[PDB]
Amino acid sequence: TNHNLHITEKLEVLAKAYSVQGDKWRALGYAKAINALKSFHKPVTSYQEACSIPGIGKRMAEKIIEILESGHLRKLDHISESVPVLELFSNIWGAGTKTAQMWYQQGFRSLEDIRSQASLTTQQAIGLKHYSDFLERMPREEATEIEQTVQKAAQAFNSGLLCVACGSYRRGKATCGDVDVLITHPDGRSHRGIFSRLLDSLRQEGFLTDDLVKGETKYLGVCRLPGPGRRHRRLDIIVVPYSEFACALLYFTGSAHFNRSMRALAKTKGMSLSEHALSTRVLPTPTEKDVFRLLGLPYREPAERDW
DNA sequence: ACGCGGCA
DNA sequence: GCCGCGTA
Ligand SMILES: [Cl-]
Ligand code: NA
Repeated sequence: TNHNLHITEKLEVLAKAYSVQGDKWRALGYAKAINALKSFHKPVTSYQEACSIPGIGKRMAEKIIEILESGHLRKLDHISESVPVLELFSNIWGAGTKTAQMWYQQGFRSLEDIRSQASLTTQQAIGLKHYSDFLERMPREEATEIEQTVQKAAQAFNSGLLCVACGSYRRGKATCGDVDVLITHPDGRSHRGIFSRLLDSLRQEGFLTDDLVKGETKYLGVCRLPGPGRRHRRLDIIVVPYSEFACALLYFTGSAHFNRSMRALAKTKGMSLSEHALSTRVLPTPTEKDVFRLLGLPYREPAERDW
């Protein structure tokens, strides 16, 4: 339980503003401190203990000691007027901060403005068409139906395939922003070929409505369950050889903050961690537990990675 | 890391 | 062919 909601509320505001403004790493820094605040065992009540928490130095320790002494944050009044429109535009999938600054400085202010005068990549037109659906999280039971759809379409090509939905679904959340389905085969062999066929099969059945990125082993697209009343949902499908299954599981389960900290830890031990492998030369990792072992870390259930 | 898409 | 952008 967050004992410091008194301030994290105020700070996610600034964090989000820097984010849509394209100050990636300022926002990163703030996000990292917020997470420390959420998890610190008690409410913080002094400047000595501010800087105590890793992730808070001078500039951050202040705003905590300002909100505590003042009940407010001065910089929140000095937040650019454009920020809400920047957030609107970068909530379009395929449009980032640089694209949203452009459309802003071209004079656009509304989504109708974008549908009218703005030039859009294919992905951004899909993103804008599904704007509202894509900001809506799905119950995890809908995610299950999406996983099962992919799993059954795949298992008809080969029954031995492992298919696992990752993300916050795997971390136990009651709602999910999107679905990532990870596929492998234990025989180390049969994962080859079926990616093309499976996407067709799913396209042929009307399950896939829109393609966003067609990679060789990784697909990003849009799906919708059968029948009426349903929303388009972001779906990724990833096919991996069996020896990469553990690192793939760990990466696509996340969370993203958890992935960043693990990569950092791996770096401080002469290693690097990707969705593919734990490396120096690839260190074999048959299960997620082994990745944890090598980094000198206690295993952590998916629900415990929900950083 | 890597698809996407501009490059008049 | 290159390289910025966006997302993962
Ligand atoms: Cl989005
Ligand atoms: Na976006």
